[PDB]
Amino acid sequence: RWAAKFYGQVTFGPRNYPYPSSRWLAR
Amino acid sequence: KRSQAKLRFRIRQRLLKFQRQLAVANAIASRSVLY
Amino acid sequence: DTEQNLLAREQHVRSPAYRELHRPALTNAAMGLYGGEPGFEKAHRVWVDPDRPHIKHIYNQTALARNLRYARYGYFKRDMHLLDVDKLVRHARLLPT
Amino acid sequence: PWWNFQTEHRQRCVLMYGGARTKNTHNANHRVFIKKYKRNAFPNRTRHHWAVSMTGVLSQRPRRMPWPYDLTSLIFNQPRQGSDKIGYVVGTSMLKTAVVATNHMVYYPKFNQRVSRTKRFFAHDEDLACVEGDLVHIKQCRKISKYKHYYVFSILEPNVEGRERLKLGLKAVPPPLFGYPVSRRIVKLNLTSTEGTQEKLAAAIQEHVQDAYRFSGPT
Amino acid sequence: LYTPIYDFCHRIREATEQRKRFVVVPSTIETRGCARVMHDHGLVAGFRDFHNDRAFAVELKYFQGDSTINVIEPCSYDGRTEFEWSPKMMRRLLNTHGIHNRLVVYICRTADNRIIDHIHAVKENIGGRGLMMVH
Amino acid sequence: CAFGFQHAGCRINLKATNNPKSPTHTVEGVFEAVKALRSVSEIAASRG
RNA sequence: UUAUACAAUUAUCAUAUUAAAUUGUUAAGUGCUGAUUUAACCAAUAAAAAUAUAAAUAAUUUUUAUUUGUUUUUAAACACCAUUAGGUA
RNA sequence: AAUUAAAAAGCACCAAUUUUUAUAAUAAAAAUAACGUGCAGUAAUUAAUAUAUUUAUAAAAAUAUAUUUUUUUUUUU
Repeated sequence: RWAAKFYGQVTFGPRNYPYPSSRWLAR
Repeated sequence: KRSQAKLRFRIRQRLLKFQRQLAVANAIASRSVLY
Repeated sequence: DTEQNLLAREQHVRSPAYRELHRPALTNAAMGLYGGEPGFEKAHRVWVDPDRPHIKHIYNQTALARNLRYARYGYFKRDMHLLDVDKLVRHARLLPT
Repeated sequence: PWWNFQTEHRQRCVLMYGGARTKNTHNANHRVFIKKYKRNAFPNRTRHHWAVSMTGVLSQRPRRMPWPYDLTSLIFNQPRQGSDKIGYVVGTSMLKTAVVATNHMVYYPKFNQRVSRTKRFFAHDEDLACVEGDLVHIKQCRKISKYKHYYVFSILEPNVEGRERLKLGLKAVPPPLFGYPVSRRIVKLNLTSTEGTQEKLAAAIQEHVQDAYRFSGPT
Repeated sequence: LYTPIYDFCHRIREATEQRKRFVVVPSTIETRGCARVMHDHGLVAGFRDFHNDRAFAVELKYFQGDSTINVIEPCSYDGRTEFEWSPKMMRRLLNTHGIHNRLVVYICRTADNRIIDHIHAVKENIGGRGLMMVH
Repeated sequence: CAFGFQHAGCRINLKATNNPKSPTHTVEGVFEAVKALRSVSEIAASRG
């Protein structure tokens, strides 16, 4: 669970990087 | 053609689950982490 | 005693406000062109008196100009200070007790 | 071989005009419809034309045709179509003229069905015997008036109730309470007193002013 | 349902799938004549209470597990629109799809109120109001 | 020709299927229609 | 050449399935019968022209459900937003 | 370390169009496309759908009803 803590830390550009949009991600 | 679409469905399901884990390792490689 | 009420009704009929309120429907030559202009593509609102009607067949059963539903009680609850209750008892639909 | 009727019609056209028909009549042409007016501002009040409208009285789709097999052809042997008719008297407001509603059949071959349409005629009764409700048998005749070319040949069924109501001094039929409206606007009946007609007039004229404000559109 | 020909075809079509012995169908003039023509061609084993003016039972015919009547359809497939067959239509129904058709039985009612199949309709050069087909 | 039907005619409508471009649908439909076809001798024996 | 438009969705032309139900003030039950409980007194309401082949034989009406208005010592209460008291319904 | 296609869907960006005006002079100037998303996230967060109302977190959030979701130890005309 320690790796998911840095997901709110990355910049918005290379955040969703295998997909172009962030709307159709898992929420 | 749908059997190859089910294979794409399971791979996209595997990467959508561990998207937050993989996003950190790409950000450390691309040097984009706000300390 | 009935001469006072009959003369009052006859003078209420010939008043200019009653004849202006119960004007007939405006024709297409009076509204304007053949159409296309909003607000002037139809006639205006026509008000009739149910005891002395200036049109024959006050109600109708057409698809779009259907007006029997608008004669029921509740549409005359908007103006009860100006209302005439004998005309309400004689000409209204779905009145309560 | 047995030739059809189209061979006889082609023979008639050849004997009349010298030739049957100039060929290449189809031409496979794309009829393009271009729009000129605004979206909802066509200059008409009922029918707003926005497509290629076909023109033709019997060359259109879905196809109609007169159906000559009905009650009138079963009863009367006619010298020509529309000579004898049988209908009902619906209006006697004019002197010596009975309004007779009659029916005919029009056939749709696509759906394979016949439907009954209604035509109103003005017939002549000199002695004023036709009452509203009589099943009458009318026949063609000369021109009597501008719209009278029929006459009541026989009263096949008299309305006894209408005659007994006319003996009572009442109307032949009680008049209907519904009919044609005067506008598309909902004709509201005014229930107001002698003193409260001015404020009702002000509300009506203010509603007419709002309907005229609808000309401005937005804002 | 809609017309007695329609439910007369419907009850037989539903009871031949359920492998029943008797179907109670309502008897009209055009119904019992169609049933008699079906009995003549061998599609119906028999009848019960055939003189009843209200309803009669059709004893169905079976041979080696499956039913004799395969497809039974009314002419008024909507239940509303009826048809008038010319003798040209009867000769079309006798020679349909380029063969000679004594297999599929098309039944009509003539102007003399006699219910006949298409073979006797071509034989005496008449037509009628078409009721139903069955094979 | 695989059944030997030289005097025959067949028409397939695939528009009500989910995948009309599937190749098994046409052969499945022809085999299901030929399977449901009764011969003249079978009908004549069933009628008598 | 569809003279056929597979399901579910995007959207417009739209009859509330009723003796197991709806309404009851001048009739009943009533703390709004549904907490218990597949079962609720009484009153009004189940059918009633010809025709089934007949080419529309029929009507242009209603709302049992949700919001919103209609009145101010004019709901005591209960519930809700400003925090303990006002208003709101 | 399991099962998973039985189709959940079409304030800005993109020129089918639309808006404004001339007071003894009477249409050529300006502006605006149509439509659908839209970084709005986490806490191993979070029932869903439909209708209506209120708030600029509006691609959102809240309130008031209805319907559905139970995996068998409760019921069976």
